[PDB]
Amino acid sequence: MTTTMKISIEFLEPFRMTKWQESTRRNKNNKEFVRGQAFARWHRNKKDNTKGRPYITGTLLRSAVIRSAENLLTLSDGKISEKTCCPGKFDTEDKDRLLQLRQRSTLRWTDKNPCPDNAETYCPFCELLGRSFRIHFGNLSLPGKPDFDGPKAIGSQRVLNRVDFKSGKAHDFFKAYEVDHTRFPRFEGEITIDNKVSAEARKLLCDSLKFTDRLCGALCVIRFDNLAEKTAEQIISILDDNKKTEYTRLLADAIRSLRRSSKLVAGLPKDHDGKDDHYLWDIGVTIRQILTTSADTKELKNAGKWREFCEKLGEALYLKSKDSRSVSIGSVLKETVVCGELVAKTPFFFGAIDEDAKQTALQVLLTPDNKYRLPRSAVRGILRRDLQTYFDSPCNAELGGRPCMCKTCRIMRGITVMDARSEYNAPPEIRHRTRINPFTGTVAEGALFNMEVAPEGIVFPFQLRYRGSEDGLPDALKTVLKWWAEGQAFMSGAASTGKGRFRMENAKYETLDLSDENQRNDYLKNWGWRDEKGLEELKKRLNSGLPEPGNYRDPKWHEINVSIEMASPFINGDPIRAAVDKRGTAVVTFVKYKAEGEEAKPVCAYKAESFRGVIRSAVARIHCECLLCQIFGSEYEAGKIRFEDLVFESDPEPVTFDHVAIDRFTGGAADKKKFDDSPLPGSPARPLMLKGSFWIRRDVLEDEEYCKALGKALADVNNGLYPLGGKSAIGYGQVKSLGIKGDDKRISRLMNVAVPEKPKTDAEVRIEAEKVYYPHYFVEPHKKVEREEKPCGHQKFHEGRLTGKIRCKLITKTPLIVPDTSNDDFFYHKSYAFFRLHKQIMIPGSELRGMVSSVYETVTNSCFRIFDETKRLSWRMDAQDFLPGRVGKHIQKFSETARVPFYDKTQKHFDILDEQEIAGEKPVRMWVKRFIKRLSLVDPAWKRRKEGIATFIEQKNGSYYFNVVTNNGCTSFHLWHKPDNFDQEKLEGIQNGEKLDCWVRDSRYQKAFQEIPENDPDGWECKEGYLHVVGPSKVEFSDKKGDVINNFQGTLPSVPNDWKTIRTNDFKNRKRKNEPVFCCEDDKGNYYTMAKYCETFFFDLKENEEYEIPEKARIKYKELLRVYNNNPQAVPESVFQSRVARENVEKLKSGDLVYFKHNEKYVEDIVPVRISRTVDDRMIGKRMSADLRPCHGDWVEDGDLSALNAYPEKRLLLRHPKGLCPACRLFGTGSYKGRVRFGFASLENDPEWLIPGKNPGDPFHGGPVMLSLLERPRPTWSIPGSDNKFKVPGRKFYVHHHAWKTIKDGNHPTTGKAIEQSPNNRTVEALAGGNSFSFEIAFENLKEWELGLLIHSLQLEKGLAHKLGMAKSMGFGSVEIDVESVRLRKDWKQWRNGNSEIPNWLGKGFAKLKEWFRDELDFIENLKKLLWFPEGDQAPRVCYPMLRKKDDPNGNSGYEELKDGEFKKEDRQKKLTTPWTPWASS
Amino acid sequence: NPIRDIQDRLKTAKFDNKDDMMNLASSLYKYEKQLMDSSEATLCQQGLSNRPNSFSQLSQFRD
RNA sequence: UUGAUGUCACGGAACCUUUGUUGUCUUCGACAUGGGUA
RNA sequence: UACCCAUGUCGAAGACAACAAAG
Ligand SMILES: [Zn+2]
Ligand SMILES: [Zn+2]
Ligand SMILES: [Zn+2]
Ligand SMILES: [Zn+2]
Repeated sequence: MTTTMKISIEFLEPFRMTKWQESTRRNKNNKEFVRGQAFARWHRNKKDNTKGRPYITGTLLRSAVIRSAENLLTLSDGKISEKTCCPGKFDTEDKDRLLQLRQRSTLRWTDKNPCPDNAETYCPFCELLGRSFRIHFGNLSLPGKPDFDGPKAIGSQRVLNRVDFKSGKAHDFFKAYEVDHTRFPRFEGEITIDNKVSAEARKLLCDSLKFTDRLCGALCVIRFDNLAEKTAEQIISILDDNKKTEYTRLLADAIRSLRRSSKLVAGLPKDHDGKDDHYLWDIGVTIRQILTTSADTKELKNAGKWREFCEKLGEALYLKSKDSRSVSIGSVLKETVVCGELVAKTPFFFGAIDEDAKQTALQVLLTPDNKYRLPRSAVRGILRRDLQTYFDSPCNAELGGRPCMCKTCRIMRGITVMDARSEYNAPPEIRHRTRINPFTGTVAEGALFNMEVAPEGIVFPFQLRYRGSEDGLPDALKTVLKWWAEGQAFMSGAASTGKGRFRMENAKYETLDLSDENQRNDYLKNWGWRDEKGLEELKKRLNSGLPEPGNYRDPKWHEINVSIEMASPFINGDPIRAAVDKRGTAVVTFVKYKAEGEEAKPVCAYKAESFRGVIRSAVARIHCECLLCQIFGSEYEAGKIRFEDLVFESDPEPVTFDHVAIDRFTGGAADKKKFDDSPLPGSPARPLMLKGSFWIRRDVLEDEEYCKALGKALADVNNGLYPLGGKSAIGYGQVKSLGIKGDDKRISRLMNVAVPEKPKTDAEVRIEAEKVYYPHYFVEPHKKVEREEKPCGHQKFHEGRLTGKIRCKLITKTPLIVPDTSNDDFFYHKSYAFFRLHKQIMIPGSELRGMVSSVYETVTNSCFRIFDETKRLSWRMDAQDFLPGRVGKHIQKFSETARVPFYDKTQKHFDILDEQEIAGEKPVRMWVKRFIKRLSLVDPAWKRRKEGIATFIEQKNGSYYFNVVTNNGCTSFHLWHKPDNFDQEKLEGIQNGEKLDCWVRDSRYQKAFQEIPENDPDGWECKEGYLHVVGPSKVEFSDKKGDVINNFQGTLPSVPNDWKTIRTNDFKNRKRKNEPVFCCEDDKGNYYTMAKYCETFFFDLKENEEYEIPEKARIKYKELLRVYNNNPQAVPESVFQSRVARENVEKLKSGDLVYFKHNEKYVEDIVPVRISRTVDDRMIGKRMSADLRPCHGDWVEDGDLSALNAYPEKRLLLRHPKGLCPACRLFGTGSYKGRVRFGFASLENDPEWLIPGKNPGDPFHGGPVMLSLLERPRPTWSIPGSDNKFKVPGRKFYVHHHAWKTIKDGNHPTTGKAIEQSPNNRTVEALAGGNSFSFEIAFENLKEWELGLLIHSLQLEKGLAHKLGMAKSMGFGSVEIDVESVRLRKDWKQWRNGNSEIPNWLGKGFAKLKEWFRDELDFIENLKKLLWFPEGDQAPRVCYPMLRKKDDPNGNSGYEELKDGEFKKEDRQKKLTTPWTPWASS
Repeated sequence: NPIRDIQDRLKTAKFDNKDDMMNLASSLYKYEKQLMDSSEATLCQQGLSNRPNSFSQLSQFRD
């Protein structure tokens, strides 16, 4: 007989579990099996299926109970109740059967020998052991014994590593499953006790059960009595159907960024003009409408459901985008409890990678309910590391063997920490990180990754218990806890980038003496206050504060505070946030989150990784066991410096700046290269403040060499050499001052002739008052572009290279327009103000960079940096080698054509043919007349001069119908003939049968009718053919009455909805009753005049003559259709548009009727209508020398080049063989950072305005001036045909003149009439002449001639000027640059003044130009003539010709008459490549 | 100059010979390695001469 | 779903290295349409 | 199958190229 007591284990922590192993693997030799003998176990229902459930063996619980009983007997001198206990027996002779042996010492209380191996009476400790089944521990299982699919249904596997104390890097790791106590808190089992067991043994068992506090790796209390996949597939299908796959990875991440809130869907960006045509969210139903109904779903109303939905969607889209001994410790035992909080003072990173989520490279550890976890293992490891730091002795222990006996291990064996989680469950933030190639200055290959970051401000509960024989906590533990209470708790990974610094707050402690019987019994009764109720009761009696260490050692890290002050804009790029932000920009600055309570506050910051990288680059150029490896760490050793995020002192609102790239040929915007950015505004008047701090190890701070290195690097940073952030080339991120505090001044100690005038130009341009000159000209480049194989590297300051600064002043010689494009309605008609940054008038560094680059690319003959190489040109034909045809591998040839009247009233064909016959799919049967006979009654007083007899029949309405026989009676025909003078006067009476000799002539009359006209029944064949209807498309629409529409009689009919009901109302020529015309009115479109009444009919089909269509003809046809369907000048009414434009024909199909020209074998050109467009065989980039095209450019050849995608050598197919041109070596290319930075240009004095402002009290705002239409540059004019004789003439430069005066008066610069306001013209705020701006250009590693030629490109000569801003064709924007300061860098400390050595540089520059271009420097003279500012009292007349002379009151010839006169295609390129060549003499 | 090496073995490559193709693959892999590990060889800012023929040979190699 | 006179696994920090960066003037004039007469 | 032209309207570009993790 026996009694069963039921036992329940409640876990207060996530416990640990092993993996199921084969029944043969369950042996002593298996390392993994024996490593996991202190964990929970997984039970498989069937061997080959993972379905199962967790359990805990009774052997583990028995071992824990035995250990607790040893402790309790040691605390009570081995006396349980009256009875005493022997030390027990732990020696077995046949050790091999035992799976495990005791490697720990056995607690000793009494010295007598163990109980006899066969004794009638046994001590209670032996009964608990089992020497006398007296006590049987059973297995513990979940209540009800449920089943789960696998171990992953209850927990997750985590990697737990072991690091080296000296290096700070891990060297091995192991894994285990972690199961949450929130989901599986309780296990149940039974203990069976025989009736013969003594009551003392029962009391010992109960005490050991209440004293057992840890099991399976956790604190325990023992008591005894499919939408996401569908949405993803829909979005993917919409992406592929619209040919927008490239955006998938941008859509994958942005939608993931939506996991924070479902409200963010309503705040998704719209397009410019505010419509739903975003290039991402309106690709489709639109993707925005997919994500809007997904947010209204009842299932996804909860935040957690929305978060899981967004994460699943992002992961799916990302995946698609990718595709023994006996020792006595004594009776003195005390337990110290320390309770408090660990608050994150920096974002923290506890690394844990989930292999079912691959979108993020680095991930943080979370609980199943998406809370942040402070794992027990990390706290224990950090405590061990800090104890080793205190003792200064590493622990050289190895896994296995007897317990280590160093002070660190002795303290750690008495330490218990509790796993913690937060009340904050918001999603972690994602940070982008890259690595920069030191030589080129751009990112390395593959160096782009993501990192999940937990926010700062998260509060973790903290509890630590130390059990030991000492009076209280050890001195080392007190010192470590003092360090933690001061914020020196570096607990997480990624410490070098300021992650995981915690502070311990609200610390309370209490020591309990377990050597006292009363206190020990109270501790046993309340289960040691481990559960929440007992923990609260214990916390009510916790003493505030912590013990003060007797022997305190100083912390090893010291805080150095950084103050950065920047006089320029700043951006830390975050493209993903810019895609879900309502601002609708291309990039926004970095923003992080701070956890306040359970909410998240966004703050703008400078990332710690970026600052670390910039500083590391700074130290590595003024100079593995290198100084850099011992200061900043390496892949082998952890670093000694930890940089943190820098936050701005006063919160700046982001501002949006617009940029566009200008074609070097057309002088206009390049295709698809209009963008914007959202930096943080900075300026000299109101700089940006960046406050932060980093941490440096003391041993580094007391080393002279490391401090000297850091001091020189930070001195160079303070001197502006190293900009912060992105886009420094355009003046962003200039550090004006950097200050370091808190280093005892060990690092901070190290941080500490007029200009020659311009030469006068020799350029002479003679202006005559009679002539009128063109607004722009072209500089024909030289035939040679010098390239170099290897550009200079950004890796060091090379010897013999000049590094420094240029301070310059820009002066306005004519009015300047630099617009502020944030507001389009400053004064629908668009109005703009002058560019300002914080109410300070400025010119962005991008404008000045482009303006100076345009001249530097010309001074040094270089590549055309910006060029639309892939543009294909088209020309309109004029009113013979275009033959009819029907498609389709080949097109057949038709022999002849005829006009079939369709929109007249003479026929009823629209009734008598079906839709397919009209469309041209089915052949038709129509009579064709080719010649019409017209007779004179008398000999003329005419080559045929046919003479024949005529018999009159009838006369009515003047006309005479009669039958005529001629050709000696061979040919007889009937006709009607109107009365003709000198011929019909002979016949005055109607005898009805009179004979008369007459002369019949033949006139060409190519017509075809389905039924023969009843008037003329003679001379018609019956040939088959195809009817080609394009529709009524020859229309001359206008907003004002002309001649035809004004001569209309009656009310003007409305434009009919159908294009088949059109019928001719009026005739242009009424005397001869020809030129039929249909006239109509429609609202603002006003007057439509259709002058086309005959469609075309192709007959005599010759099938044998079919001609091949190569892919060139098809791509040219596709271009023709694209330009037809995307025409801004198209007629408003679609009934007057051709079928290729009316129905949006996107490709040629079999059976379509066309006009083609061909060679002997292949077709050369295909058009859909009689008079159409012709496309060029080459793209425009083939019209210039290969040395002139961009060094790194586009594919102009006939190859896809997408087959070699996912292969790197493709980049070598877009790069020039010889390297980089001088401009690409200085300003940079996509793969190579430039060596020049242009800063913002601030205005020195008060502004001078072109137009006086409305308010006299405000002199910082100016009056508005309205400009004429600004229209696209046309390469068609410069390159007037497909002949090879026509090339790209060169770089376009606009001349300096004063045409802006007429526009300031309000008159058109050509007609002289008023500029009437329209929705397309613009109004601008402009500055006047005499304004001075000051700006700064920074250069590094420049050869002497580069400085000389850059100085020349800035200053040029006196009598020369630059062009900046808008409306350069209207005279605005002449400026001049004079260099005021050239500072040169010789040492990190010494900077010399370089105003003296300006001449030599210039000369050397010119010397280079001599060896490059020997006596052939003629492009320089042309550029000089174009840069030529007109002299005083010398005012040229410069304007654009009008369309026609009738539109120009001045009588100057328009574009049409100029096309065939002075500007004929033959001499157009020579007149437009010769600077200052007139087009009108007046 | 890895790119000059690739150019030479491209101009001398015959696709029938396995040895030439293996050598060309070795040159391409060497250039890839130079790109991966930041070095001075990343300052090779040039392309390939005879773009149509080089493209044809590279596409045949990838086929 | 463990065996028993022998389990320091609270015996082990997923740790160490990496700059969201390189390149780009908010710029600008001749074009669009297809027929008609003999 | 030869000639002949006729009409006067109208905005465009709105991001592109590269890197998407290595040791
Ligand atoms: Zn005993
Ligand atoms: Zn040790
Ligand atoms: Zn090193
Ligand atoms: Zn170039």
